[PDB]
Amino acid sequence: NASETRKAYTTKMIPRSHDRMKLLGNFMDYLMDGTPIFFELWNQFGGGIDRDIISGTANKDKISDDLLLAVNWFKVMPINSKPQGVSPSNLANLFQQYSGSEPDIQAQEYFASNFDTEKHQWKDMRVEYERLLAELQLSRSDMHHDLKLMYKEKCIGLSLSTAHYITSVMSYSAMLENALSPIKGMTTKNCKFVLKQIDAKNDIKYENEPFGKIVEGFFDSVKWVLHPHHIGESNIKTLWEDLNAIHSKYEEDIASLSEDKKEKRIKVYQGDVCQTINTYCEEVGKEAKTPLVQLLRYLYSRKDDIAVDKIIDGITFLSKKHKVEKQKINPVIQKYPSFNFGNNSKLLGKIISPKDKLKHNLKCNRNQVDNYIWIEIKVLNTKTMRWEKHHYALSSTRFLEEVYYPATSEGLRKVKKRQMRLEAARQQNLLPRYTWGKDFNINICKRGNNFEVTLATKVKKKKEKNYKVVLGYDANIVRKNTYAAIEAHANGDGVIDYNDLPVKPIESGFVTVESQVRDKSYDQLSYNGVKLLYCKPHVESRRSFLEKYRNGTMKDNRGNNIQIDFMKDFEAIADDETSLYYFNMKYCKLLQSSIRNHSSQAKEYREEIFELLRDGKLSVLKLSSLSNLSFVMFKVAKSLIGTYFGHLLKAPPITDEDKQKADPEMFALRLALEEKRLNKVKSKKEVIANKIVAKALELRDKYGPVLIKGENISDTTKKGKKSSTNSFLMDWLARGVANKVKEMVMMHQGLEFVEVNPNFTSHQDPFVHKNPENTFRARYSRCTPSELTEKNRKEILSFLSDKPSKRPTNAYYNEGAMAFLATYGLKKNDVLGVSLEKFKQIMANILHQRSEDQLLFPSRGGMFYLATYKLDADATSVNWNGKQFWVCNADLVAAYNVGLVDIQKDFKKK
RNA sequence: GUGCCCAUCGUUGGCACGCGUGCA
Repeated sequence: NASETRKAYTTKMIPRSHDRMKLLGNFMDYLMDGTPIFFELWNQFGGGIDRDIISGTANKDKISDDLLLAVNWFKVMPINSKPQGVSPSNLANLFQQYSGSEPDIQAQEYFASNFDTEKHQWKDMRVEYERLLAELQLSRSDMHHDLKLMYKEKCIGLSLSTAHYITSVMSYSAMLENALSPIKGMTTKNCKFVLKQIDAKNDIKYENEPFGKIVEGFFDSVKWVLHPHHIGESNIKTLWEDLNAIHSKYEEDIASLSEDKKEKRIKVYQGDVCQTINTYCEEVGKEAKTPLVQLLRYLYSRKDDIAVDKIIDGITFLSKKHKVEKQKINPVIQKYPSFNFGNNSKLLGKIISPKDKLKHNLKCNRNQVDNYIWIEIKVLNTKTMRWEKHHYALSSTRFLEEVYYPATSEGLRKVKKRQMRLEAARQQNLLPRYTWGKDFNINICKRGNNFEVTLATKVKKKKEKNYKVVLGYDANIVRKNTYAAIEAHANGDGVIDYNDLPVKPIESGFVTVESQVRDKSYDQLSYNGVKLLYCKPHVESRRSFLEKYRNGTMKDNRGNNIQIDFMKDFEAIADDETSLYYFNMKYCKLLQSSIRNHSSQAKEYREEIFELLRDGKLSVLKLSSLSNLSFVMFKVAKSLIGTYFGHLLKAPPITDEDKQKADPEMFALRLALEEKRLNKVKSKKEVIANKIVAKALELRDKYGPVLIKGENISDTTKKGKKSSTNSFLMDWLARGVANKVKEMVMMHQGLEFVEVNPNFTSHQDPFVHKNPENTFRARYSRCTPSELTEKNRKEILSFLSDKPSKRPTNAYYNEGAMAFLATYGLKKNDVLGVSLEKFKQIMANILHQRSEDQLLFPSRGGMFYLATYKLDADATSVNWNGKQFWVCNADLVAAYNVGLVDIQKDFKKK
């Protein structure tokens, strides 16, 4: 209803007058050097609190007295700091000495919380409070009364007030907000951290610690965290059932036939178990992350030592323990200041704005208006100890285009264009008035010999509720991220009722950014690179590089062979049909594998990485597509360089500084590429948000307010999803997209963001699933018989296998395969046979009989999901048996179902 | 003002965006 948000334009300061610039710099340095004084002083006041002083409202959600008090006078400050004097050993008795308090679990687990002893350490804040009292020559009773009074006005402890009220009751304000900002933020973060840990520490079994260490022996059999997704929590039971069945088939072969042939028996037993676990991970890997075969075979090798239901407990115990032991506490560190400036209660100072800029340009020999901004900032000069309002220059061209241009009429190539383009507006008479208002909270920070002013501003929303329309999007890396907008109560072709209202499918399509080019119109979100029509030299250089390397060893069958200059994937990656970005991704994966094997000779693997990233004309850094597999290219590049460092020095662990010292250029390259990927993921977030909000505006001007149906992880205390799908979702910070989209929702009037978990959003048939009854129809892959392969027939016939389908997806694909047989009359006896050419011929005959020409068969890695209505807007009415379904696009139907998931609640009939 | 896209880097190339606490 009332949610204001900030917006800054990251302006740039210019040195215009050395004397005044240095005066402002001296004032800023004065305030910056005075800020640590207030930081230490407020630490001193905070540490002085004692029990019986919080005996007021006591309005905390679940924070006990012990935790609040300990955290408020126990903190982890940098090692090189005055408050030193305590060690992490005697913490319990130290707390006991203060007010005779018993350290309970609530406070103990805070105490029993690890920190980074390399740079931080615990500080007393109580003997330091006594030191402050002594240095102030004030009685302990007086200081205690003063701090109690301050806490009464919420001026110390948890959730302090703003510097305005503080200083009013207690130039000082701005340096104060750069001092107690950490004292206010880190305290709350730590208290919530301890709450979460206690809520996730007691829940740990505490009885399987023996089995936990037993399984942890796997690592001692770089270190990474173990999680339940490494086993397939609910399916390893069936895996061991099958392995037990095999063992019974091996007990007879072991007790009997003990001659010189049981060596082959044990070899085939090992092969059978390894291949069974591999098939187990692959089949479950089609819906989740494939468990590491190495871990599974290791644990099976210790099957006897662990019971059937003890492996699950051990792995979950390890997950909980190793996420608890890597989640650290928040150290209250010296905050760097920023010194915001505002026109309401901060240090008085103002951007002048356009009408006044025109006034001051007319009084001088300025043509009509200058390309820079002038800000009047109140600098308190020290030499002349007084405040003067001095004018300084900002150069934010974007700001000029946005709000800093008047309505007269209604290396520098790029930048100059923006002003000239904006200059043309002065003579085209198009730009509307901006209604300055002068409500900008300009921020001025001093790092070195420069400044980074921003000109922040506050924008209100007044969010609406009557969402006449809804919108959803996929935000996945499968392929073709997409969106779909659905109306609520329309009356037309689509009057499809869900429970009590006709949700009409308005539109649905892939969301791709438009980036016009001299001769084409590419899409950053899905370009996938060029089709290698002109990029022959780049791939040819890659071929020349990889021609001189013999081969590598795989792990599918524990053996591989080569003679000389054997290839790995060129025959299936050097095709002009393949996209450039995918080619680079595959090449980077191949190099990652090569270094994984060829580790000793890493000295020769630096020029190539440079070429793919810096030196190559079509380098990864230069040319890339802001495509879902594009982030895959950068992730594989990061992993490639990390593994290159880890396999060049092949043993204490090697840190970032070791990488610096070993090779300076490579480490700088990894940092540059990480920055590239960080700002590029920011770019994808903002661009997808911009398109979604623009299409939301389209709907708003068409019909009305539109929701977006995003995905949330925290702030709901549900977390019904496991860490498995949580990680499978949060990749490439998908939430960030949603996050960005809600931040922009804070300004684009009429929009509104609501997030819904990713559950029940995989194969649901839109508008019929959970409308009358659960449907959960499967996906397929429309295609002609002329381009089938072994995989398609293998997959469809595998769907026909009748067993205990633990995963509902397998059962639903079984039902889909039965429906496919009914539609085609495949004669399962003959359909489940070999010679896929026979199946293709039968499909061709069926298509010749029917009027249709392209066949339609179920599959997993396939698009063209079947819907019962017109969704894709290009769907054809294909009859399955007698159902006259619509062959829409799988991605669009996924966009449809990920939307409206909880519309029955997000859009109640209130 | 930072950035993103490009066989070629401009046709006056196209386009986007909040800077700073914890998010995998």
